[PDB]
Amino acid sequence: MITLKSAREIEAMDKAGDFLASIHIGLRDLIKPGVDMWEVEEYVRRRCKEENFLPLQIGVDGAMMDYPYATCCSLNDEVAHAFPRHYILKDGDLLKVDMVLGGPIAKSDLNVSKLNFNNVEQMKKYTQSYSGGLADSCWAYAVGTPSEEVKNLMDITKEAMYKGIEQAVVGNRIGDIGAAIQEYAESRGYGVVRDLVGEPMVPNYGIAGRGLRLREGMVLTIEPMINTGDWEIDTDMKTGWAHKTIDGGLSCQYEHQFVITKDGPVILTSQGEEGTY
Amino acid sequence: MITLKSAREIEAMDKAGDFLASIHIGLRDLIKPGVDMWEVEEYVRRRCKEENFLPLQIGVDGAMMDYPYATCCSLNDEVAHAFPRHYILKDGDLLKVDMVLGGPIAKSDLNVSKLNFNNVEQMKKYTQSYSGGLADSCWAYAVGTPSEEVKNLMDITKEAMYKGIEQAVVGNRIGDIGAAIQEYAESRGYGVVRDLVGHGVGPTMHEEPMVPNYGIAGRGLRLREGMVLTIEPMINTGDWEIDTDMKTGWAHKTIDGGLSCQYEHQFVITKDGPVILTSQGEEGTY
Repeated sequence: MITLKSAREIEAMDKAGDFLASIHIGLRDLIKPGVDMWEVEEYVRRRCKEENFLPLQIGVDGAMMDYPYATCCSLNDEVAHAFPRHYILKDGDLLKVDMVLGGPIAKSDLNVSKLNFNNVEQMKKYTQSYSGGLADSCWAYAVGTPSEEVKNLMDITKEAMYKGIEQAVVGNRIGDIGAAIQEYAESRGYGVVRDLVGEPMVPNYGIAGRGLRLREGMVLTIEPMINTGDWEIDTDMKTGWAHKTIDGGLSCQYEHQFVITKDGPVILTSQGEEGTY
Repeated sequence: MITLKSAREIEAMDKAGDFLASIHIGLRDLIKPGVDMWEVEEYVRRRCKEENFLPLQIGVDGAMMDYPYATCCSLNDEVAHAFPRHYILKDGDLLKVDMVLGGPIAKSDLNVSKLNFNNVEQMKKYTQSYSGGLADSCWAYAVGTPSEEVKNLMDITKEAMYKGIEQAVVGNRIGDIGAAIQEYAESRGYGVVRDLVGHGVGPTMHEEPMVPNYGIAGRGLRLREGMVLTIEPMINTGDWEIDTDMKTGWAHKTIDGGLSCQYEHQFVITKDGPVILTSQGEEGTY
């Protein structure tokens, strides 16, 4: 939804962005060679129960089925929306952890959840009835030590993302972002995903000076999906969720949420110093 | 903005779409071989004056320059946002006419405006101010008798769009629409454009939502009753890649020199299904 947010709904979000940010920070100490990808789900699982946040990915619809996990764990050639699973990570692996968390909410009647060991394992929609403030935010991680293949892939996806941001300046068109993102990644061989066309969201591609003019108070998210070479994407036939690349290439993806603001864009989902993680 | 609406707010658009449709029908007679394309503008200009309807595309902001015309007269291998101009229409040319018009609007000083002469050649930005309700809708035209290559191009886009509409039923997602649009055209090795959704087409516009003509059958807003959306497939023979004019910064053109075509409607998400707000007949027939 495009219509602007009042400063409290903004504040709301930075605090969920605070939280989100911290899971990502806990994750560094955990995404390593030999560990069961599944520890990722459990960590967010665990940390949601401790500080009373909702994993709002649990219960969302699908042609096939609703989304079972709190987390999406897209590994390597998996682009996005893959599941977390029993899998021992490897040195060299590239792993992406998207999630959307809502809170922090207190506790009370059949309205305000205590939210502990209700069965995160099962198909309850307190979730689709929204938890006030939230944040999607995917962040990528090289498990162990990465090929140059990877290191490079990741840097571009990253700077690409932050270059989009750079253009998120008041009095300017969304066109000017996707444009920017497009150019950067695309001017190095890397192909950008289009088939997912990314609460509102900006696409990673477009003709510059050719979109919605940006206002103060809009909160947007930038979610670059870049591939080695080629950009076409599958949709898991069996679950209608996971997306792998088509040419076998790798895909990376970084993602924040910001506010348009005289003085320029301001990030809510920041894990500290930008470009240093 | 991608929210819901009012009930009379819906109304305004149908009434504002009643008018744009009428133009489009008017044009059927107009668009013959031997006719100067510029007529399409002057005509539209003309009818915009006779009822108070502002042509909102004039003054919409842009880089190299603001859009200066009531219409876009895209032509053959031009896919979108090309100017009307003096071109004398060869038999077999494929011409796509896009417009945005707001109103109708009553008259006078500080209570609703008069519109005979603003000089429609000026820096006339009343246009950039919610000018009541309105309607965007491109439509495609064959000048004279159209090749087989063209006949199909026009027919496949026309249908693909209506196939999109079919999906716009309360409780589907936007994905479902764009997917099925994508599929239909792509199944005859037609190309579908992606490089521009102006995501929300605030280009040649102000604010209104835009479903994209490609996607996955999940990845978008589940669509509730009361949403009003436009839909507009640019299709190409062959390549979906697109120019953008360097001199003026508007006109988009197929990369390989193929032909492109575009149709467009808007509609409300009612609970009978979707009710098309910009109709100029019974559907499939025009």
